[PDB]
Amino acid sequence: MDKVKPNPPHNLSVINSEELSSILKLTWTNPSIKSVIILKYNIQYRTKDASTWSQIPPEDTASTRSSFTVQDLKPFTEYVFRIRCMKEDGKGYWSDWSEEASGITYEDR
Repeated sequence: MDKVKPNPPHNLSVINSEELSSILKLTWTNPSIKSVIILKYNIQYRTKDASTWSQIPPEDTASTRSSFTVQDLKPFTEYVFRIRCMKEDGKGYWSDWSEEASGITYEDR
């Protein structure tokens, strides 16, 4: 009745590794697909107060991931992530965004 799209890489969480005020582990749940077919992901990051978005390029996230330990984040400040997935090639008629996930890099002191 509508379109064709490889379903959101949903359940996007920013779970922090206890003490690590430099790192958030961004975890998500791939469409449904199992132990084959390469999925390519656009994970864009930035600070809570930024106008436009930065990037985690589809390199790590160029073959079906479901998790990524994001490193080099400013302490105590909220860094926010936005992801969607396409199936192998460039033909990918995008799945409507997984969601926004917003993570605070604990405290420096």
